[PDB]
Amino acid sequence: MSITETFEKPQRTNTLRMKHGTYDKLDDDGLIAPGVRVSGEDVIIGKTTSKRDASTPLRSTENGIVDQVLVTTNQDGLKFVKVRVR
Amino acid sequence: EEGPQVKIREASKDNVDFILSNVDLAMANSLRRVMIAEIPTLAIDSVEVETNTTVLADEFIAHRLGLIPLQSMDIEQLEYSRDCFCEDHCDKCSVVLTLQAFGESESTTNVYSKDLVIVSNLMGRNIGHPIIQDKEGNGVLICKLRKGQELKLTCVAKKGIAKEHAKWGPAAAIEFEYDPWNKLKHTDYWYEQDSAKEWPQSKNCEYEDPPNEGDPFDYKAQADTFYMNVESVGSIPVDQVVVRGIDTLQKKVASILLALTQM
Amino acid sequence: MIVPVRCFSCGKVVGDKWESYLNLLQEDELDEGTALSRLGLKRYCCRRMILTHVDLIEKFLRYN
Amino acid sequence: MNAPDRFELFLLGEGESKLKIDPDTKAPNAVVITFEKEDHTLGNLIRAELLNDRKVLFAAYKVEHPFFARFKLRIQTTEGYDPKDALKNACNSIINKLGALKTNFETEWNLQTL
Amino acid sequence: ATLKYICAECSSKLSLSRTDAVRCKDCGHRILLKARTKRLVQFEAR
Ligand SMILES: [Zn+2]
Ligand SMILES: [Zn+2]
Ligand SMILES: [Zn+2]
Repeated sequence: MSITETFEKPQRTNTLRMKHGTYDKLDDDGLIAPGVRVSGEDVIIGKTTSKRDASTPLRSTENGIVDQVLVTTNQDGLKFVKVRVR
Repeated sequence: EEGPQVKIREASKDNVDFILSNVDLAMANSLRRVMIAEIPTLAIDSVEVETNTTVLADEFIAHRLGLIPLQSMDIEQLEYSRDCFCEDHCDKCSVVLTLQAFGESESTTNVYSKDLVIVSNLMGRNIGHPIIQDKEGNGVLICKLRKGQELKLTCVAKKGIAKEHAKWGPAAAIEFEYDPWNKLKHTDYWYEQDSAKEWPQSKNCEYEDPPNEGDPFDYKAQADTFYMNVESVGSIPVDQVVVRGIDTLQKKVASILLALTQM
Repeated sequence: MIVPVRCFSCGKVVGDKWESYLNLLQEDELDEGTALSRLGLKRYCCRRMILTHVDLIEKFLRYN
Repeated sequence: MNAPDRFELFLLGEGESKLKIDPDTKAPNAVVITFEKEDHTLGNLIRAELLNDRKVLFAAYKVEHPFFARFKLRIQTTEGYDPKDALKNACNSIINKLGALKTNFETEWNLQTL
Repeated sequence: ATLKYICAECSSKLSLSRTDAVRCKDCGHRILLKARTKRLVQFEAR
């Protein structure tokens, strides 16, 4: 009931559910941007619920290079993101 | 001039066919291996991509860049980047090249390796230049654009050996044969009905006396004469694949004497 | 996707031969093998290179 | 990944030498030298010359695993003839005969057109 | 002066976010592309 999620670079605000990896590569929307190398268990998508963390990292055995980040809405209106890595 | 004897039979800007005569197989094969593996040469080995709206990916492009052969006659006078005291690269250890392309035309615009601009100071050592061997002087096709598409890059070239990656190899194929008749019985010929009808005669047989059916096998003979043919890709002229080849060995061996001395 | 720059096996440059090969077929009407031998691609390793390339980039370039 | 850099095939780690020379226990006047960042190129060549030397009783080389560029050469010689001397004598031939050949070649190549 | 987003379709630097919508300026198309860092990216050519 507005118990919402938000793409956004998170930080450490009194709940801190964050990840064993870096958020240092996301932009202010919470999304790497094409061109950047990624790796390790690097975060690729930043997300939140103050701070219940909903944020995706690169598969542990993988590394590559962001290639496209694509953002849209669903039929039902949800912002989607899709990131492809190469 | 006593010792290992030479005998060119053909030569061309691109190949040199010859006969080594009075040497061991080992030295002959070793010089083959050196020509393939260890003659220094210059090659794009870092590429920074400012823009690429191309239909290829960057590493796809980069890889192709490291393969364009680049002039390398003066490569003794470029230091290995790892030996140089600069931070990273500089003019003593590196040529830097640029590439910009934009699909200005409606029709499809190709990017070739002549579109490569050197941007660093050569000190008038003949190195760096994209090599060009086609009638139209385009050299290699790197990419293709559509109207609106862009590619901007820089590259750094660096001296390197094919051990490390084959892009640094000056040689292409190296023909190498010996004992065309089979007189040495180093090989035993597979056949259905007749070994001689069924295997083709080498071109190198004319050069060498057929054996005579009586002739009981020669146990003492050794492999003393080698029909070679070295083919160059062009970053180094040919004669120079050989001579820097011979020269690279001779230095490997000397680093061994130098290191006995240091014991 | 594009002509590869060299023969995977022998290193010979071959990426400067694609436009010519295709000119030698369509403009001067040779059969594929006579054409390859004219560009000096005489071992079967290099011949396989040009003869079996597929220029997929020509399809990729039709997208906007 | 797990892939050792390619530079490792020609270039010495921290604390490694070009040669390590060790006495062979099996037989007399015998040594085993391990050459680092080298391979057959040199190893088959030194070896084959050591055998044109009649004070050479034994010589042989091997690369024990293909993943490392290192070879091991074993020389045995007659009593009074140091093996390390047989390897200067042999490296010295090599360098001489090649000397020779880069000259016979540099020559044959001006006698030349195209 | 800048980039942030791109239009998948009608090819045109948009730049926007939250209470902004997720559509466009001179096509109305709901699909957007993130747009390349300026941090410069280097490749080994191997
Ligand atoms: Zn430097
Ligand atoms: Zn080939
Ligand atoms: Zn639009």
